Amino acid sequence: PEQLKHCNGILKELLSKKHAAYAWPFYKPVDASALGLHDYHDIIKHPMDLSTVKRKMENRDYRDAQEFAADVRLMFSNCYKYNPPDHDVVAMARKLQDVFEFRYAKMPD
Repeated sequence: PEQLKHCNGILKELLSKKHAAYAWPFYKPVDASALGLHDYHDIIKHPMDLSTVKRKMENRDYRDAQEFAADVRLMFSNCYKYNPPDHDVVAMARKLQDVFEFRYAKMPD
C-alpha cells in the first residue's frame, strides 16, 4: 500500500501541469486512425498510456509497484519502438521518462 501511494503520487505528477509541455502525447491512447498511423497496431502489440494507467490505479488493478512501473515503461517503450529516435515525440518521451525514473527510484522500502 505505501509503495502504491508512491506510485499514485508519481502518476499524479506525470499528469500535472508542471510536465504538460512534454507529457501531453501520453495522456490518452494513441488514436492510430486519427493520426494516420495505419501500421501502429501491427508494430505495437500492447498499447499503453497514462489514462489507462490511471484507470488501472483507480480500479485497484495494480497489486504492487513493479506492475505499475511495467505499464509506465511499456508506454515509453512503445514510443521508442514505433518512432525514429530523432523524432520530437521521442524527445518528449525521454524527458517524461526521466521524471518517472528519478522519482520511482525514491520508492520507500
